[PDB]
Amino acid sequence: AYRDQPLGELALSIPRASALFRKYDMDYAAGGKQTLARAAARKELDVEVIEAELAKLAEQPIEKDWRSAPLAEIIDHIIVRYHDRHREQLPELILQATKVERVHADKPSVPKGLTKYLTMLHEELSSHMMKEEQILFPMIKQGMGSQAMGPISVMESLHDEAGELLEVIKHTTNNVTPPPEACTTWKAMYNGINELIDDLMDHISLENNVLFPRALAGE
Ligand SMILES: [Cl-]
Ligand SMILES: [Mn+2]
Ligand SMILES: [Mn+2]
Ligand SMILES: [O]
Repeated sequence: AYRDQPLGELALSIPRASALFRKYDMDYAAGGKQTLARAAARKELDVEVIEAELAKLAEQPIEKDWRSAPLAEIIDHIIVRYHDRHREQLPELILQATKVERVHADKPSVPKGLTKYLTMLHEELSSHMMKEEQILFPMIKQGMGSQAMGPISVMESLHDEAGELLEVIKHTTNNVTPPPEACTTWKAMYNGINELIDDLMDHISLENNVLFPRALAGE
């Protein structure tokens, strides 16, 4: 039964299961070791319904399965698909949020504090991604991953802090749902936020659930 499998393994094996877990606000990225059963119980969800939704998704194999891919290919993919994108996405969202918080300051639904939280995420993620690209990822490419417990534990602590920031961003934005009086800039910014959350969760998932454990295992 899918409920007895870890969230991370389900997300990495079933196409769009990541999107299903995002719908249910289950942390498959930094909390990807927990079983679906445990995650669903904490959130008081009907786990049979979720198993049926996963079964329908699992009719196809995942288009690209990273679980057994070479660690160097995973690293190069992370840098181009996630690190480079975050470095473009977040400055753009910071400026959009600034504009929304000023233009709609008088409105009740305006996401006050959003700029602040995006800025914190950008600063913390920027420094973090530089340390991966300059220290940890080269160490893994050199074959020293089995010696990386310390560095990986530091990176995984930052992942938890990034997850905390994501929760604050989601709360500030009514789970990234714009109000009815949202103009196009506001709505477009929320689409960008959802894209950032989707990407960052898949990115952390690939590191926590594939790259880091396999590196430590000597692969
Ligand atoms: Cl969860
Ligand atoms: Mn990374
Ligand atoms: Mn990372
Ligand atoms: O990251």
